[PDB]
Amino acid sequence: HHHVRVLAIRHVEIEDLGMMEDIFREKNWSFDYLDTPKGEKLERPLEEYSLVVLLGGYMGAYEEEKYPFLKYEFQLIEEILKKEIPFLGICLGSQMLAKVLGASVYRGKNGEEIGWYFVEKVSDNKFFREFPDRLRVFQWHGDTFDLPRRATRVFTSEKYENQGFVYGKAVGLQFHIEVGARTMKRWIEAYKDELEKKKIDPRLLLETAEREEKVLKGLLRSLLERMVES
Repeated sequence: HHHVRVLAIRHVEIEDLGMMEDIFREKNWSFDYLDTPKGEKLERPLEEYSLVVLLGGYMGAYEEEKYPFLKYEFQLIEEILKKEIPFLGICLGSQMLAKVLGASVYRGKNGEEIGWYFVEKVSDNKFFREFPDRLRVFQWHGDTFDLPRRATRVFTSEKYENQGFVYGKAVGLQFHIEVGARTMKRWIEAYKDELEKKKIDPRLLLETAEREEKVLKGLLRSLLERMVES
């Protein structure tokens, strides 16, 4: 029953642990960011980590030639599955996990999801036992994936059949439950021109983040506790 250290694999500086950082701090969990686009490699063996989180980003899952750091990340995922270390992939992270498990990743044919949307829970999987049947979550994605053969679908949606899945101790979520109001403010500033181009009202994204953040943080805490539980 070791003290928890988390590996946080980050593709975009702004797209960070969000409210997971607050939770890790609350629980005195250690964490290391691994910023692979900066050329960073593991500072410790994978066995020193109790949980690995693979965060989102705009890179495509098949774009290893453009983004050579992804090749290293895919190698880590393979090792993480073999060693059965708890793993949480979010957004791009979920798509990279799906790919490693043999599923195609591709552009969504029902438009991008940028903003606040419902997902529905379609499994009694223990990691998500505290989650409700229908949950408002934050989305920022244009790609989706097929459900890997060995995986259990845990979340679906009206636009995208595959919103979240579990395979062993590895979890993939297309959506964000870690973006609260403080993190949202950073994202809307970072992506202000994209939001303007797409005519998406940042005031409403933030107001919804303020309304949802307490419920989402509580669910995120439950998820994390269950994933690392010994």
